[PDB]
This record gives sequence, C-alpha cells and structure tokens, in this order.
Amino acid sequence: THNQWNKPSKPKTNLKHVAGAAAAGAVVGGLGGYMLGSAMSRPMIHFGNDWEDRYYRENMYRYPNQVYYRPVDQYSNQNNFVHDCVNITIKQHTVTTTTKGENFTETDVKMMERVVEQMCVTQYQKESQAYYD
Amino acid sequence: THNQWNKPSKPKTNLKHVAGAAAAGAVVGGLGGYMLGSAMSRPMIHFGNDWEDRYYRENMYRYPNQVYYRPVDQYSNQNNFVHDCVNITIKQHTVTTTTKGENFTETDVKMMERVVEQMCVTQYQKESQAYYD
Amino acid sequence: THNQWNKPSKPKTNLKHVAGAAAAGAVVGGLGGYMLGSAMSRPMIHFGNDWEDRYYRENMYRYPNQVYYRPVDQYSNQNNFVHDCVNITIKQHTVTTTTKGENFTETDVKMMERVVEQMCVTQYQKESQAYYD
Amino acid sequence: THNQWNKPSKPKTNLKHVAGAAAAGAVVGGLGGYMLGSAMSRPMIHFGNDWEDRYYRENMYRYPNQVYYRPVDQYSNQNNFVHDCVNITIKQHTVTTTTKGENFTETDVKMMERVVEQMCVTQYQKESQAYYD
Amino acid sequence: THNQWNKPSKPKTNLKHVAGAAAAGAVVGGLGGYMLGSAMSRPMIHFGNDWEDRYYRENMYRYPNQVYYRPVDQYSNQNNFVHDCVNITIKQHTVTTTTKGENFTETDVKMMERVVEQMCVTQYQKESQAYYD
Repeated sequence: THNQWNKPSKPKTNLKHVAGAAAAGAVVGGLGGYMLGSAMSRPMIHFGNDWEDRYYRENMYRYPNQVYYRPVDQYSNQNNFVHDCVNITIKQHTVTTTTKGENFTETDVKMMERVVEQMCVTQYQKESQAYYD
Repeated sequence: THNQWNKPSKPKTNLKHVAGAAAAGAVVGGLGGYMLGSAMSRPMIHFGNDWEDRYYRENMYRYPNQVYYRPVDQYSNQNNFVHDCVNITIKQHTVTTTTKGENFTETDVKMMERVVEQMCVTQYQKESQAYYD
Repeated sequence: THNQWNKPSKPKTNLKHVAGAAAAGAVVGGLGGYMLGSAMSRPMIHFGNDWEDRYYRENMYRYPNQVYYRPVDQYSNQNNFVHDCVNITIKQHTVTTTTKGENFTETDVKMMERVVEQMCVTQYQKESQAYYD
Repeated sequence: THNQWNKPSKPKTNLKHVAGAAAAGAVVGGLGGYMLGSAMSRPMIHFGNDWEDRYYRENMYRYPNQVYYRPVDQYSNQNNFVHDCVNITIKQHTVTTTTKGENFTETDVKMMERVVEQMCVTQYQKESQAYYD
Repeated sequence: THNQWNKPSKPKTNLKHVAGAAAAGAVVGGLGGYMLGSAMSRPMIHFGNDWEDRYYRENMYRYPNQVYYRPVDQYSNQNNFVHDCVNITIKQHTVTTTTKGENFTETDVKMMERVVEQMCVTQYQKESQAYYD
C-alpha cells in the first residue's frame, strides 16, 4: 500500500539566469579567447514526494573541464583603443550681456570663439611603421 | 495498491534564461574566439509525486568540455577602435544680449564662432606603413 | 490496483529563453569565431504523477564539447572601427537679441558661424600602405 | 486495474524562445564564423499522469559539439566601419531678433552660416595602397 | 481493466519561437558564415495520461554538431561600411525677426546659409589601389 498526497499552494518559482553560459561583454581589443568554458551544472530543485527502490541512478560520470590554451604567435601593435564616452556636455546657462551707452562705438563682441576642437576621440596614426618576417 | 494525488494550486513558474548559451556582446576588435563554450546543464525541477523501482536511470555519462585553442599567427596592427558615444550635447540656454544706444556704430557681433570641429571620432590613418613576409 | 489523480489549478508556465543558443550581438570587427558553441541541455520540469518499474532510461551518453580553434594566418591592419553614436545634440534655446538705436549703423551680425564641422565620424584613410608576401 | 484521472484547470503555457538557435545580430565586419553552433536540447515538461514498465527508453546517445575552426588566410585591411547613429539633432528654439532704429543703415545679418558640414559619416579612402602575393 | 479520464479545461498553449533556426540579422560586411548551425531539439510537453509497457523507445541516437570551418583565402580591403541612421533632424522653431525703421537702408539678410552639406554618408573612394597575385 502506497499513498502520495501532493497539494502545493501558490508555488512561485523565478529563475533568471540558472545555468546559461552567456558571454555578454564588449571586446574592443582582440587575440583573446573569450568565454571558452561551458555550463554543465545540475541545479536540482525538489519539492514533491519521492519514492524509489533498488535502482542504479548514475555511475561513471566524467566532466573534466580540459582547456588547452596554445597560441603560437600573437601580435597587437600600434593600436589606439577607446571604449566609452558618457555625458560630455558644455553648458552656458543664463548668459546675459547688456551693452548700453550714448554716442559710443562698439567694435568687436565674440561671445563664443572656437571653444572646443575635439570632445571624445582624436585618434591619430601618423607615420607609424611596422615590420615583420 | 498505489494511490497518487496531485492537486497543485496556481503554480507560477517563470524561466527567463535557463540554459541558453547566448552570446550577446559587441566585438569591435577581432581575432578572438567569442563564446566557444556550450550549455549542457540539467536544471531539474520536480514538484509532483514520484514512484520508481528496479531501474537503470543513467550510466557512462561523458561531458568533457575539451577546448583546443591553437591560433598560429594573429596580427592586429595600426588599428583605431572606438565603441560608444553617449549624450554629447552643447547647450546655450537663455542667451540674452541687448545692444542699445543712440548715434552709435556697431561693427561686429558673432554670438557663435566655429565652436566645435569634431565631437565623437576623428580617426585618422595617415602615412601608416605595414610590411609582412 | 493503481490510481492516479491529477487536478492542477491554473498552472502558469512562462519560458522566455530556455535553451536557445542565440547569437544576438554586433560584430563590427572580424576574424573572430562568434558563438561557436551549441545548446545541449535538459531543463526538465516535472509536476504530475509518475510511476515506473524495471526500465532502462539512459546509458552511454556522450556530450563532449570539443572545440578545435586553429586559425593559421589572421591579419587586421589599418582599420578604423566605430560602433555607436547616441544623442548628439547642439541646442540654442531662447536666443534673444535686441539691437535698438537711433541714427546708428549696424555692420555685421552673425548669430552662427560654422559652429560644427563633423559630429560622429570623420574616418580618414590617407596614404596608408600595406605589403604582404 | 489501472485508473488515470486528468482534470487540469486553465493550464496557461507560454514559450517565447525555447530551443531556437537564432542568429539575430548585425555583422558590419566579416571573416568571422557567426553562430556556428546548433540547438540540441530537450526542454522536457511533464504535467500529466505517467505509468511505464519494463521498457528501454534511451541508449547510446551521442551529442558531441565538434567544431573545427581552421581559417588559413584571413585579411581585413584599410577598412572604415561605422555601425549606428542615434538622435543627432541641431535645434534653434525661440530665436528672436529685433533690429529697430531710425535713419540707421543695416549692412549684413546672417542668422546661420554653414553651421554643419557632415553629421554621421565622412568615410574617406584617399591614396590607400595594398599589395599581396 | 484500464480506465483513462481526460478532462482538460481551457488549455491555452502559446508558442512563439520553439525550435526555429531563424537567421534574422543584417550582414553589411561579408566573407562570414552566418548561422551555420541547425535546430535538432525535442521540446517535449506532456499533459495527458500515459501508459506504456515492454517497449523500445529510442536507441543509437547520433546528433553530432560537426562544423568544419576551413576558409582558405579571404580578403576584405578598402571597404567603407555604414549600417544605420536614426532621427537626424535640423529644426528652427519659432524664428521671429523684426526689422523696422524709418528712412533706413537694409542691405543683406540671409536667415539661412548652406547650413549642412551632408548628413548621413559621404563615402569617398578616391585613388585607392589594390594589387593581388
């Protein structure tokens, strides 16, 4: 005689990133093995009734994380790498100028004058030489 | 005699990224193995009644993550890489200018003058030489 | 005698990205293996009654993630890569200018003057030489 | 004697991306293996009654993710890559100018003057040389 | 004696992208294997009663994801690639100009003057040379 009663009430299970081998990153450079590994986990969750007898569940399991990293020649030369710019502003708030007078002679008013040339990146590669064999 | 009763009430199961080997990233450079791994997990979830006997579930499992990384020649030369620009603004809020007078002589008013030349990227590659064999 | 009762109530199962090997990324560069892996997972979910006997479920499973990365020659030279621009604005809000007078002589008013030349990308490739064998 | 009762109530199952090997990404560069993997998962979901006996379900399964990456020669030279532009605006809101007077002589008013030359991309490839064998 | 009762109530099953190997992406460059993998999954869903005995379901399954990537020669030279433009506007809202007077002499009013030359793409390929063997 075997009786199994299962009455869960509002089982709320949330799983965002369980065993996902996800590579979410910016690679601006290079010559690099990114996320060479895998995901071989067993996030077991048990909540109900169980009953087992005279069995053979698992045996001779083999999960070797064998990584062979043998880069022979790798060259990264004369490189200019820039990743991010964030919130680069130039503000002139409430710029008030009053030039009053009588029988005067205004000559030159330049409220701005070449205030900025470059803001984020001015990457230059001038007369750069590289030799190999 | 075997009896199995199963009465779940509102089982809310949410699964966003369980075992998805997802490569979601920007690769501005190169010569790099991106997301070479896989996903071989077993996110087991059990909530109901179970009953087993005299069985042979699993055996001789083999999950070796064997990665062979052998890049022979890799060259990244004379490179200018830029990834992101975010919120690059130049603001002139409430610019008030009053030029009053009587029998005067205004000559030159330049409220702006070549304020910016470049903002994000001015990538130049001038007279760059590379030699190989 | 075997009895199995199954009365689930409002089973809400949501699955967005379970085991999908999805490559969702921007590759502006190159010469890189993107998302070389696969998805071989078993996200098992059990909620009902189970009953098994004298069986042979799985055996001799082989899931080796064997990745062979052997790039012989890879060249990335004289490259100018730019990925993103976001919200690049130049604003002139509430620009008020009053030029009053009597028997005066206005000569030159230039409220703008070549304020910007380039904004996002000015990628130049001038007199760049590359030699190979 | 075997009895199986199955009375689910409002089973709402939602599945957006289960095991779809979907490559959804922009490849502006090149010479790169994009989404070389597959999808061979078993997202098993069980909710009803089960009853099995004296069977042979699975055996001798072989799911090796064997990827052979052997690019011999790959060249990416003298390249100018740009991906995205977003919300590039130049605004002049509420530009009010009053030029009053009596017996005056206005000469030149230029409220705009070549404010921008290029906005997103000015990709130039001038006198670029490449030699191979 | 075998009895099977099946009375589901409002089974709402939604499946958007289950196991579809769909390649939905823009390839502006080239020389790249896009979505070389397949979809060989088994998203099994069970909700009804089951009863089996003395069977042989599956055996000797072989699902190797064997990908052979052997590009011999690949050249991408002197390329200018641009992907997207989004919301590139130039606005002049509420531009009010009052030029009043008595016995005056207006000479030149140019409310606009060659404000923009190019907006999105000015891809130039001038005097670019390439040699091969």
